[PDB]
Amino acid sequence: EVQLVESGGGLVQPGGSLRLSCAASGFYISYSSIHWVRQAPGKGLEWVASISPYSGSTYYADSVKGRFTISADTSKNTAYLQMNSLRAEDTAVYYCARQGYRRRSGRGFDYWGQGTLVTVSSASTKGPSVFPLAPSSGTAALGCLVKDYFPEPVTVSWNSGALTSGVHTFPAVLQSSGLYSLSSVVTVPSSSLGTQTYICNVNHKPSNTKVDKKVEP
Amino acid sequence: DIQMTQSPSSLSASVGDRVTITCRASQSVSSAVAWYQQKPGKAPKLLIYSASSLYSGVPSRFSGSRSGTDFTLTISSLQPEDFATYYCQQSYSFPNTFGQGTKVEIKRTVAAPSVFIFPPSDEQLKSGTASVVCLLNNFYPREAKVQWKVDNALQSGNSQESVTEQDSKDSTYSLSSTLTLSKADYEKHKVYACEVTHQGLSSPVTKSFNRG
RNA sequence: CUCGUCUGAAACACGGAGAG
Ligand SMILES: [Cl-]
Ligand SMILES: [Cl-]
Ligand SMILES: [Cl-]
Ligand SMILES: [Cl-]
Repeated sequence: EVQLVESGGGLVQPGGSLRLSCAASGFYISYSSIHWVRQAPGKGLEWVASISPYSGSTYYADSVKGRFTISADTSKNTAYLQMNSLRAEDTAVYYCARQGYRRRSGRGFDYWGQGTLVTVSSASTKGPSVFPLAPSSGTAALGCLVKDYFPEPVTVSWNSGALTSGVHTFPAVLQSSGLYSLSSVVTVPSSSLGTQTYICNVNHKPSNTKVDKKVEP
Repeated sequence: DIQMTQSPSSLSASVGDRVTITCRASQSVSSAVAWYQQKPGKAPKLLIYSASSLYSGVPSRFSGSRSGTDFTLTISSLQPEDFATYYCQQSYSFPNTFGQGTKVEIKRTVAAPSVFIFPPSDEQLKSGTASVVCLLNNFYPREAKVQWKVDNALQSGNSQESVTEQDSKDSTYSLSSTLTLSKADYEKHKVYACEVTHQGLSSPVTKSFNRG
């Protein structure tokens, strides 16, 4: 199974530097071109840089030339993006993508990693508070409110991932305070509310915050 | 560098419709054009490469075509799972460049929201803030109006809304509205109501509770 | 050797192919 796993994202001060890693498995980057592509929140895909196999030639978008440096370590089977003099305009999800095999897919990028968010801001990290949205007076809705955190993102799961049907985790909204807030809800049978427990699991990696919140009637 | 101009920026079409997305290159890119599909919050996936070749595993309803510098992505019979943003990309010249994307919405029958209201938790009330949440579940179309009333007084300036992306199976939306008050203001009033207006509702639906 | 081309896990450099 081909996999690309980005890491190294997070909060960085304007003017700061940060290195992203793209760890490949299931194939060797020595034989493929590897590309970095970024996507600012709500916006389009933007090509950033690439590195070619056999030659190790490197190429850059004009908006990053002179500030970013792409490289690869074949023994570690990992590609890197060194980012210097970061600005707010560089805030984005950064994806690593494999350009596929020429005979099979031309120059298309045939496998993409999940992406890692880079936030360029002077604001301080802040962990969330998690509050229950309790069910009350056929179907019942319940959820959890994840309030007052920075930066993005948070991951919410229910019953440690056993429960996905009926779940809606809403996009975060930026409050007037500069802190994010989001809710996650799930609809469940009302006949089970007295015997089926429901726990919302919240992880805010930037602040090393993990919270499980029981949601009861 | 080579500009890829993509049109339209968004479209809405019914299941079974033929959808066509266009991308014009600012100079020749030979046939070195790929098309990707991106579900919200997900990694893009390759659909078409070399302008007209279908990437293996992709359904045959997707096709690509080239005419000079104009490139087209066609979905011959749209399905609910085709909700996505679609991007063209040229690989003829470094720097590679992407089109701005086309957001494709699935147009389905009208569906009224199920409305729920949640009082603030006692845990939150221990601090100085009270959040009241109104949930609009599984509706279409996306336009919906939520109004908050406290003791029948219309609220302004103190709520925020978020909407989910279109569901890839039933083509509906859900929406959360959060009213934020100081604990003092929450304690000084009794009736909390969210009034919902939607094309699926013949009259506005109000869900309310009494503090206590 | 050359290439606004193709191929070798390969947009450039390199090997091979094709044409000159
Ligand atoms: Cl904190
Ligand atoms: Cl098929
Ligand atoms: Cl033309
Ligand atoms: Cl009272």
